[PDB]
Amino acid sequence: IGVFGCTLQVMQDKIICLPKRVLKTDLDLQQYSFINQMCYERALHWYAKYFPYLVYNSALVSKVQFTVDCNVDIQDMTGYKNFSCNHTMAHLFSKLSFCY
Amino acid sequence: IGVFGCTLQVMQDKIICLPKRVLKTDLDLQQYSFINQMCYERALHWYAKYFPYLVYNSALVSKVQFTVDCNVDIQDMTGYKNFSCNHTMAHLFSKLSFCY
Amino acid sequence: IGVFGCTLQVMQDKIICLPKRVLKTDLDLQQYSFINQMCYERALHWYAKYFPYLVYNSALVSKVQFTVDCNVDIQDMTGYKNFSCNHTMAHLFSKLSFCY
Amino acid sequence: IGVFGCTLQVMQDKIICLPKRVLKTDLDLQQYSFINQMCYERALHWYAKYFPYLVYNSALVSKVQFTVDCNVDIQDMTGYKNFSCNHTMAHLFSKLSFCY
Amino acid sequence: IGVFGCTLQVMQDKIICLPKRVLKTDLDLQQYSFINQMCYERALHWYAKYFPYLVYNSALVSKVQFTVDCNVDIQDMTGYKNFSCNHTMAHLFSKLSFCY
Amino acid sequence: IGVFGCTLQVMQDKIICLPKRVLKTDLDLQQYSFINQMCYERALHWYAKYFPYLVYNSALVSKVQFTVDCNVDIQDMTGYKNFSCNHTMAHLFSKLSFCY
Amino acid sequence: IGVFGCTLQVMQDKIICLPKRVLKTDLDLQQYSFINQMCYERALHWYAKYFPYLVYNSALVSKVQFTVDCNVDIQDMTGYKNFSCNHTMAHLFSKLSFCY
Repeated sequence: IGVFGCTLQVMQDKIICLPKRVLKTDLDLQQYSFINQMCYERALHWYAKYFPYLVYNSALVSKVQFTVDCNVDIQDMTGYKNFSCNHTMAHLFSKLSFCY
Repeated sequence: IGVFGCTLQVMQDKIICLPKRVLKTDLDLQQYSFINQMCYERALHWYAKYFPYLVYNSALVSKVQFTVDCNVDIQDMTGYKNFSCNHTMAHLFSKLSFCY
Repeated sequence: IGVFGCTLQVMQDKIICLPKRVLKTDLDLQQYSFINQMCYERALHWYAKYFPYLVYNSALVSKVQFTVDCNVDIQDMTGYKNFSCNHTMAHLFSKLSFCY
Repeated sequence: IGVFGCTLQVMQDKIICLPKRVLKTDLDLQQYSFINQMCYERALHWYAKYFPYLVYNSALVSKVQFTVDCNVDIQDMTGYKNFSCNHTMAHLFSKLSFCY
Repeated sequence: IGVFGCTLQVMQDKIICLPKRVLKTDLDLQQYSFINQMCYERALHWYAKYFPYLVYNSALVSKVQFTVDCNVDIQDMTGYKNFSCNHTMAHLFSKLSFCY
Repeated sequence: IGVFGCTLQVMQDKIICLPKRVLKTDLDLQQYSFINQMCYERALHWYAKYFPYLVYNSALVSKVQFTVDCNVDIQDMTGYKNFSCNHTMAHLFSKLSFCY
Repeated sequence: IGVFGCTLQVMQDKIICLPKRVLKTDLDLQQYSFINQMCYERALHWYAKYFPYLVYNSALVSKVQFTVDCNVDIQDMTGYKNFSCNHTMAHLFSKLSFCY
C-alpha cells in the first residue's frame, strides 16, 4: 500500500489555501502555490507525508482532519497570516488507514 | 469494473460548482478548485467515492443525482454559501451501476 | 469499433456551447465547462454516449445533428438559458454509423 | 500512409479562423475554438477528413487550398459571419496526395 | 537522419512572428498562432518542410537564414502586414545539413 | 537512492520566490521563473543539487533549511532585491539524508 | 553523456530574458519566447548547443557564464535592445564538463 501511497504523494498530493481574516483575493498563481506549500510544510501532520515510506496510530487516525487552518507568517509577504486549506486525499487516506 | 472505476476516479472525476444566491463571479481558478473539492467532500455521496474499492444498493441507485446543491460554509471565505454543482460521471456511473 | 468509439469518447468527445439571447459573453472558463457538460447531459442524445458500450438505428441515424440547442435552466446561475452548441465528432460518428 | 494520416488528424488537424468584416477581436478562447470547429465542419472539404479511411482525385487535388473563407452564420452568436481560416495540414496533405 | 528530422518537425518545428511597422501588440494567442502558421507556409523555404521526407543543395544551404521577413497580406485581418519571424530549427538544421 | 534523487531533481525540483521589501507584485510568469532560477542558484546550497551524482555531512545536514532568504541584484530588472523562497523537497531530502 | 546531454537539450534547454534599460514590461508570452530564442541564438556560445554532438576545451570551460547580457536589435520590435538572460543548464553543464 505504501507504494500506492507514494504514487498518490507524487501525483495528487496537493492542498489549496485561501486567507481568512479580511471575493477576489488579488493573489497570483505563484503566490497561491507558495502559500499552499508553506501550509503543507507547517500545518499538515507529518503522518500524511511519512505514510508511503512506512508501508501509536490510535491517536494518528483522529489527529488529521480534512480542512485545516494555518497561521503562516507571510504577513507583508502575501498580506495575510490565517489561511483555511483543504486537500482531497485527506478522507481517502483516512479510509485507507482505517482499512490499514 | 472497479479497476476501470478507479481509472475514471483518477483521470476525469471532477465536479464543477457555481454560487446560487446573488454573469461573472469574480472568482479565481484557485477559489473555483477549492469550492469544487469542498463540495465534492461534503455534498457528493460517499458511494461515488467508494465505488472503485468495492469492485443495500436499491436506495443507493436513486440516492445520487446529476446536479447537486451544497450549502458550504465559506462566508467571508469565498462570499457565497449555496453552490449548484454537477459532474459528468454522475449519469455515467448511474448507468454503469444499473448494469452492475 | 466500439473500443475505438470509447477512445474518441475519452479523449476528444467535447462540445462547446454559447448563449443565444442577447461578442464577449463575460463567462469564465469554469462557467463555460459547466455549461458544456450541462448541455451534454441534457441536449445530447443518449445514443452518442451509449454507442461505445454496445460495440432501431434507422431513427437514430437521423435523430442527431451537428449543431444543437439547449434551453438549460441556468438563469440567474450563468445569466443565459438558450445555448447553441456543437461538437466535432457529430458528423464523424454519423459517417461511422452509416458505415456501421 | 492512411495510418500516418489518422495519426496527424488526431494530433495536428487544427484550423484557425479570424473574422473578416469590421487588431483585437474580443473573442475568448472558447469562442475561437467554437468558430474553428464550425468552419472546419462547413468549409473544409470532405476529402480532407475522409482521407485516413480510404488509405476522381484529379478534381480533388485542385479542390482544396491552404487558406479558406467561410460565411458561417454566427451573427449575434459570435458577432461576425465571414471568417478567414487556415491549417498547416493543407499543403502537407496536398504534397502527400501528389505523391499518393 | 530524416526520421530524426521529422521528429523535430512534429515536436519542435515552431516559428515566432512579430509585426514590424508601427511594446504591446494587442494580439491574442489565436492571432499569434494564425500569423505564425501563415508566415511558416509563406516565408519559410520548402527545404525546411521537405527535408525529413528526403532522408542542387549548394545554393540551398545558403538559401535560408535564421530570421526572416514576410509581408503577409493580413490588413484588416490582424492590422499588420510586415512580420519578422524566426524558428528554432534554422541554425540547428543548417548545422545538420552542413554535416549532411 | 541517488537515481531516485535525480528523478526528483528532474521532475519536481522547483522553488518559489516572493519579494520581501515593500498583495499583488505585478510580476509576470517569466519574471517569476527567472527569479526562481536566480535564487535557486545562489541561495540553495550546492549539496541539494549535487546529491544525485554522489549517490563531512554532519554540518551539511543542519546547513540548509526549508525557507531561505536570497538577496539578488535584479533591481531595475524585476524591481526587488530581497526575496523569500521555499521549495517542496527541502524536508523530504532532509529526512532522506537523516535516513541516509 | 552526449546522449544524456541531448536529452537535456530537448527537454529543459530554455532561457529567460528581461530588458535592462528602462516591474511590468508589458510583453506577451509570444514576445518573451521570441526574445528568448533570439538571445539564445546570438548570445549563448556555440559550445552549449554543440556539446551533445561531440559526445581546446580549456578556454571553453571558462568561456561561458550563467547569466549573460545580449544587445539584440529588436528596438521598435519589442521596445528594448539590451537584455539580461539566464539558462538553468549553465552550472549543470559546467560541472558536467569539469567532470568531462
